[PDB]
Amino acid sequence: DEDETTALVCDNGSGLVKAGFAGDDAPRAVFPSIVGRPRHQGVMVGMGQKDSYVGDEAQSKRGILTLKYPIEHGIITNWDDMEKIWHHTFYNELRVAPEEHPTLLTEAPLNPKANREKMTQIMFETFNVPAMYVAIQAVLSLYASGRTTGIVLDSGDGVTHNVPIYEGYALPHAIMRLDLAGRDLTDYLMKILTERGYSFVTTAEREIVRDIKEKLCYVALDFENEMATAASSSSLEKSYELPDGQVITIGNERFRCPETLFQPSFIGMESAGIHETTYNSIMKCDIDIRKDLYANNVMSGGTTMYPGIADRMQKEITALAPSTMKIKIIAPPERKYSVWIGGSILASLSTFQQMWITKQEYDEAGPSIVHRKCF
Amino acid sequence: RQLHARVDKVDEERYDIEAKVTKNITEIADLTQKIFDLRGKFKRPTLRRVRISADAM
Amino acid sequence: QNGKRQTEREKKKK
Repeated sequence: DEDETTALVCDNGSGLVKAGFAGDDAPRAVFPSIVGRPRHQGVMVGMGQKDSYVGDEAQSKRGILTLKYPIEHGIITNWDDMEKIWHHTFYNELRVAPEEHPTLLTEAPLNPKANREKMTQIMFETFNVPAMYVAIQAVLSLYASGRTTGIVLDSGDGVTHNVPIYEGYALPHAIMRLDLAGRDLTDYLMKILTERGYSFVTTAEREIVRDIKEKLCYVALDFENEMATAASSSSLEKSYELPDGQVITIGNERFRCPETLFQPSFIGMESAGIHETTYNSIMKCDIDIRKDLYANNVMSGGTTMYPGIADRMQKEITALAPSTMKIKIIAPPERKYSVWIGGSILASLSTFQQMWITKQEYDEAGPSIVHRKCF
Repeated sequence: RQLHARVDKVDEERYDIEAKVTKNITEIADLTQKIFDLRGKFKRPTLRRVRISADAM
Repeated sequence: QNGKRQTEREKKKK
């Protein structure tokens, strides 16, 4: 349907998959990384009804489905379900056949090896894609943001990777990776709202809480002052409408959940928080690198859309940083949608045509080729 | 021998177009199956002979 | 002190 064998770009995370073609500005469609399955016995006959549902089908029919995510903390653990998600992504909504297009997939630099290897195998064996590449999330964010140097703090649904990059090169000894993510904030919000009389323990309830989080929650610039008021007055509560007509209001819980990014102890995690790890990613780099990383804190990934987060991340690191020097945050309206955007940019670069793995080299090496050719 | 290579590869290619139209036919079957569902939703309730013995006696 | 690709390949190649 395209006038060129443009690469397909699929930003497959632990949240939603954003997909479209290289050279465009935006994904053609977005899909929950979900395969749904009925938890009930059918009663009426000739009702259609699938054994399993994919993406938005799984979410739309969720009233009686248990919903599973094949990707956890950035890694595919269930590749049969990813084959279904990709079939849907490519043939039902983008309506393209990867057999005629190179495909670009994304991951964090320390994502366990099985992820990129199984992603490579699925696209070469079930879709028979002519070429593959698995790209770095930080690289993709840097292209989207217009930078070659900076800290990419990618606090999304799966993991926070936090990798410093200078002149387009990794500074791997300074990756302050953290097992704290948007999915934990969602789990925390389900629990804290349960305490308000609105229990959220089932799949339908979990999807509702994620929707509540995305629309009602924030981190603010000053937690203690924000809570001093939110805990004292109803003036800071915000309502939300649930699908069945219930109305829930959230007070200080509205920010106490999200605050776990700065205070991980709220969910039992042992961590300094995302702002200290951002600071250390800069500090652990050489002294002639530090000045450029301080001036370029690059925000990407999920959770970047919480009110007060860009302002707060700059405040928290500038407060740890030395005086005289200027410390700055980069947080464009392209935040979180930067990995997909970077995929489009990267896939299309003329210099990247030497990075793509072809369905030639693949057959001689097998999917393990991804560890020889990508990064 | 050029012909032998040609027939090797073109046998491959006709088998391949075979499988391609086979997938076209399989997806005709499956999409037209969910379409059987769609249109059945609409047309099944009348596949019935009704109002025969209502009065004839 | 002591799969599917194989099958479709077989189809095409034979």
